[PDB]
Amino acid sequence: KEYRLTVPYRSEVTMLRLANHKAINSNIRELFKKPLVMNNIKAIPRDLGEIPRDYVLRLLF
Amino acid sequence: LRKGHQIVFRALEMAQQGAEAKGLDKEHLRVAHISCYPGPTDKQIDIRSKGYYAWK
Amino acid sequence: RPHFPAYNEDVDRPMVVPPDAICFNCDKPIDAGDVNSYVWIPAGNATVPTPQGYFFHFGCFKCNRCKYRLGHNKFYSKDGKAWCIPCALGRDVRVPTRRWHTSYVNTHRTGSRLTGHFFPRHSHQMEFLFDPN
Amino acid sequence: RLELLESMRHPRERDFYQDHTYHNQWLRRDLEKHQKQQLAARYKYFAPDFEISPWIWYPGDIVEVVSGEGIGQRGTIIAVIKYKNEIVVQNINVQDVVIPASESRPEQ
Amino acid sequence: KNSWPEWMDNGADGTGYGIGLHRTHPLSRLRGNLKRSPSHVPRVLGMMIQGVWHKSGVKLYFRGGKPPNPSVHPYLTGEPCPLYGWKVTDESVIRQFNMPSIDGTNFRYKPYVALQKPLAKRLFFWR
Amino acid sequence: KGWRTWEYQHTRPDPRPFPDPPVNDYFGRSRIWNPIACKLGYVRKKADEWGWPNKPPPPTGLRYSQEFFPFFFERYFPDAEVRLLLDSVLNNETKRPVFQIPCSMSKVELVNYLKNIYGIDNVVRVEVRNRRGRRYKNEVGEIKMMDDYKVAVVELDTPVSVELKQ
Amino acid sequence: KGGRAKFGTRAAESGVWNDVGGITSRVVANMEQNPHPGGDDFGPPRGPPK
Amino acid sequence: YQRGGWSPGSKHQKHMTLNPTLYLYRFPGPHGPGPYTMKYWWTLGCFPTGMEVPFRLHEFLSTYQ
Amino acid sequence: SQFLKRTFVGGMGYNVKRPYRIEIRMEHDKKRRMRRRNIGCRRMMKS
Amino acid sequence: RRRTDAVAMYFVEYKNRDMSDNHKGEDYSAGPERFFLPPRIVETEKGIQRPPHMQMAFDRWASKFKTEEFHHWWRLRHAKLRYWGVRNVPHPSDVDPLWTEKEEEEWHNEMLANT
Amino acid sequence: RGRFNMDEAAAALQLNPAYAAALYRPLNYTFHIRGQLYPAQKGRPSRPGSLAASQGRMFPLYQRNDRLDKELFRLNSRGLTTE
Amino acid sequence: GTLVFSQAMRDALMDLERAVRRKELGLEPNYVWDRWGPVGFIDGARTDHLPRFA
Amino acid sequence: PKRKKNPMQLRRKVYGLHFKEKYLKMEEWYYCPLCAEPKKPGEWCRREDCRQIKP
Amino acid sequence: SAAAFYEFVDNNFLNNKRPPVPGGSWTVEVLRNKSLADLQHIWFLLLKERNMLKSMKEHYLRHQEELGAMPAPSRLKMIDESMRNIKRVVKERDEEA
RNA sequence: UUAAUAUUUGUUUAAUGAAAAGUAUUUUAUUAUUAUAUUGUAUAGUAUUAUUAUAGUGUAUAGUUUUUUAAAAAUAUAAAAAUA
Ligand SMILES: [Mg+2]
Ligand SMILES: [Mg+2]
Ligand SMILES: [Mg+2]
Ligand SMILES: [Mg+2]
Ligand SMILES: [Zn+2]
Ligand SMILES: [Zn+2]
Ligand SMILES: [Zn+2]
Repeated sequence: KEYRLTVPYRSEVTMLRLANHKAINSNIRELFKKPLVMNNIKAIPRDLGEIPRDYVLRLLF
Repeated sequence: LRKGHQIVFRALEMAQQGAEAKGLDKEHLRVAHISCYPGPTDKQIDIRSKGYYAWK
Repeated sequence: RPHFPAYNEDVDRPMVVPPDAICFNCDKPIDAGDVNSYVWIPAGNATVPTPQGYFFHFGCFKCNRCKYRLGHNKFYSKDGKAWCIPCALGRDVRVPTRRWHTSYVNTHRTGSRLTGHFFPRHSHQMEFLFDPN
Repeated sequence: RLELLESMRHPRERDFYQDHTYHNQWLRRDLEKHQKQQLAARYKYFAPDFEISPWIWYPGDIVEVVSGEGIGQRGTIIAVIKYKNEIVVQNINVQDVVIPASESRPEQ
Repeated sequence: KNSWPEWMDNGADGTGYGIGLHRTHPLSRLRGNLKRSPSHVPRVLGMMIQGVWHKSGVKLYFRGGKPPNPSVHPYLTGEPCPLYGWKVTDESVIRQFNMPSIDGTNFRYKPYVALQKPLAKRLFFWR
Repeated sequence: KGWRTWEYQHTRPDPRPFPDPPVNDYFGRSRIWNPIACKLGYVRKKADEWGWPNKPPPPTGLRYSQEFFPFFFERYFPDAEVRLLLDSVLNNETKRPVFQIPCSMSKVELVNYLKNIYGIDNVVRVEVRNRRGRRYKNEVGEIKMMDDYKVAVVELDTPVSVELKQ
Repeated sequence: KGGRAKFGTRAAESGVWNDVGGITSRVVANMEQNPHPGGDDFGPPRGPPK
Repeated sequence: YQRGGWSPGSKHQKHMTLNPTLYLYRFPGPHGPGPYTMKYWWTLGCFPTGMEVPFRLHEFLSTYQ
Repeated sequence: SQFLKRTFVGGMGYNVKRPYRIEIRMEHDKKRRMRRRNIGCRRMMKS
Repeated sequence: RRRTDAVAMYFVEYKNRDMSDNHKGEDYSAGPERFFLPPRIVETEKGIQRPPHMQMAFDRWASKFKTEEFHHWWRLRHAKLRYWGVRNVPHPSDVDPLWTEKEEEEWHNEMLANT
Repeated sequence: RGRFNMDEAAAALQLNPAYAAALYRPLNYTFHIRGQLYPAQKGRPSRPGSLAASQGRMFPLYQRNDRLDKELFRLNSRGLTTE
Repeated sequence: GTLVFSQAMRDALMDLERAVRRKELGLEPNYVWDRWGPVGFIDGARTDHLPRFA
Repeated sequence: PKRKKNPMQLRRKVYGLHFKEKYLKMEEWYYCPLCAEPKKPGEWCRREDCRQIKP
Repeated sequence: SAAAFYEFVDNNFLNNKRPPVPGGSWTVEVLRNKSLADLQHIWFLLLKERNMLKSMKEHYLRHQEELGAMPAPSRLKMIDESMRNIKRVVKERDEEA
């Protein structure tokens, strides 16, 4: 139904928007657009502890 | 390009084989009578929206 | 609507799997690229240990003290080991109702891909393009 | 004529339920009326007490045909189909018995 | 309570070993959960049709397909145990088939009594 | 307001949802055995055991002992129809033949059967499966179903076979 | 009533309309999660006698 | 609602609330079994509805006996 | 059929909902192959 | 014409058949015995030879279909098209494999004859 | 000439050739997993003039492997028993 | 004549054999159940249970 | 507001030229000089003779 | 051993011969003069014969297209009648006792 | 009769375990390992082979393979200049 999809010569961004496959190095935004029960995207692993703590402590002191 | 024409062709082949078995000349054959009349019929359900249905 | 870019460009600072690579809970070598059984958490830092992001095994991304999963998939580094927030804050050990000895996390930085470093990295990199020199 | 019928039919028209069926075909149910009538007309000796009593016709008796085809003809009882109430008389009601052709035997 | 043991309701094993309808021999001393009272018909039909869902995540007696026939189950012969697989409590239940021997005139007896060749495919054999 | 009940003769009408007969007409794969027991079952059982009501009932001791005629005959004159599937041992040397067992037998009972009646003393294990009886339809379309059986794959020590002369 | 009149919020694409065909047993085996469900006494004795 | 006959073999519009019928895919008409059902009779072994009892006594008599 | 198409013999109109329901059904068949279900015809009786 | 939609069919080809390296002497009056077999060759051009890279590619693609998994795919396609209502599709019990040992042997003999 | 063979790859990787081949087919064909089946590929009885059709005969490779199913998906009780 | 072992007994024998192998290698054998007492572990406030899973 | 049509109203379609050109009409054909089969000019056969010299 | 399986199969079927129909069956008037030991001996004989006959019938039912009807089907009926007569005699003696 | 009708039209697959539900003739469905009786494994529902991924775990590059047609009006969507 999309004009960009009906156009005979598809752009690279248009072909990227069709990367709904749950795969390594896929369209992460187009895979996040679908619900959490549909896409297997867990929570973002944020590294906490002394490694960021001492850094921000120096930068704030 | 007609289904009826194909059916009549099959019937013509069968009738020609029968006439040759009877002994008639193939090159002098001629369709003297061709006619069709209704035969057996079958029904098929036609489910329609809003809880309706008919029978094809 | 998601408000984060896709296919993060690493032309300013490429994020590649190093040839030598050990774990944080285990300090044992991991597979480089043949199997994604490891967990990559990149942040674009050469801060020790394991620069440009540390690594964890899927089975061992759990807390090292209570040997349980993570609450919000966020671990706490404690003197070289990864602890959980209830362990780091000093609270009592809470047994989760869901999976016990493994956490919900994707493989090969897939879960940490939507956040981090993107293009452009610095401000002086855009003016390099828009200037003729 | 099944292959001829399916050839004369068109490839676009599809017919479904070719290997299965919507309704369970293992619920026992009665036949059609004409089929039950065919059964009743063919197998009449299935009725209780159909056999004639007392039985008087045994092979070796000389008997005359009193009605039907071959009336007034005498014969000797050859066989006795007692449960069907039937007699096989000698040289009476002789009909041709067509035997189909097998692989190594022609039709006799 | 119930007449049958409680492992038939919830087996002693953590997996649920020993769940189902168990038929017993009339002369046996063990008692099972196969009862045809108007009050027991509901749970018997439930075990036969619906099955039993265990908290471990498995159907113990009837997962699906052909339903079991508790009227033709072999008679119960004991109780489960954690050490071994099964303890045979009632041994008289098991049919120890035993036949006599050739002692006597048993060498002349045949299946049939004597009253006073290349096979071919046929459609019907009368006698 | 009352009805004109003086116009009907005292006969009970049929209920509007008419009940289906207790006989089970389904002969498929999910055929269910009826747990409800009727009076006729007990009547036929008594008449078959001790000729009810023409013969006096035996005492409770004889009725509950092993010498009661049904149990005595089932022990001394056993009736078990163990038949061999030829498609397993016909012109093929196999280590695990297949038998069709009455659904009431067990693995140990089958082992005893084969060991004592035929002499098969080398039995490793038995795998049993309960199959519905083979159903079919005759020429007139009536549904028939054979007796239920149990497929028993019996693993042996030495491979056995049966040779069919060509 | 939401969505359909007879079916309500129960959408045709989501789930089954009637999940009770014949009879359904609400009970769940070993719902108490007891360490030994074999009974009061079964197999090994528990605790010293008397 | 019900602008024709009541039997399933009728030819007009029906409705479920007034004339509920069981699902009958294809069945012979009022005159005889048509070729569209004899195709099933020869391939599947029975008419495609499953409600008809296969009565092949006549062809049995013609061939096997 | 040239004279017929010239003189407009037949329905000048056509079905409009099909060019979208076709791709909807193709996506549904993809989903069915994903869920390991046999593919069925879109219109078994509406034909 | 195509029976399904009565559309007009057209045979499109290239003209200089003899000046080509591949398809030199190929006969298109009738298709091959199988779709994975090499196409027909006239009796006059029996000794012709094909380019080795194209020959290896065709041999790989044809050996793809000589497995039993292809026979399973074939029977499963029979089952699928029979369930989808398509007529004149036999039963997967009545179907027979496109590729067997003796047929492959005689086809190899014919291929060595055509060199 | 050395084309890829599933058995050769499984022998190289030590990955149970049966399990390796099952990795490239629907799970319901090799395991006891909920999956729909076409009614045509299921067996049918014999008719006058034709032999019987068996699903195991017409699809020998599409048979469920109980050994692999139990050793991969079903849980063993020997590791669970604690007496 | 083999004693009927369970998985808990097999894991306890695994601990025993690990301690024995450490003793044979010469390094300090750390037998886990030596720090086990009536109230639980002697020093460690942790929680351990047998049999251990994979 | 349509009503049943009589047999004479049904046969009026036959009087038109759109009905005759679609149903009641024959083909101009000849024998293919190579295949000896009936053939209409303009359409040819799948045959190396009928493709080079298409009669 | 294979000898224990060879008695499940008919020898005439293995040798591709016509299995003849036996003479008769064990009647009650003859079984009344037998002891209980001989009765159970001939009962086990009938049991083995019935097992063989049921195996034959099952084989022919499995291959009804290739193999025709099972030859000499009266053997099953004779075995059943003999077993029923044995049960009759045993029941009479049990009732007397 | 409408009805030479409306409707269908099978040329290109991005995703992974139950239970309720369904019983469709699994001919020995599987062939084996361990141990130890018994019991049961393939297919929903919306009157259908229907707008349809039933979200219970779990994670992921297997492309995990049925949508005709040679112009037009009206209509339906999408796009739609250096005019306002
Ligand atoms: Mg169920
Ligand atoms: Mg069904
Ligand atoms: Mg449904
Ligand atoms: Mg509806
Ligand atoms: Zn690690
Ligand atoms: Zn912790
Ligand atoms: Zn030509």
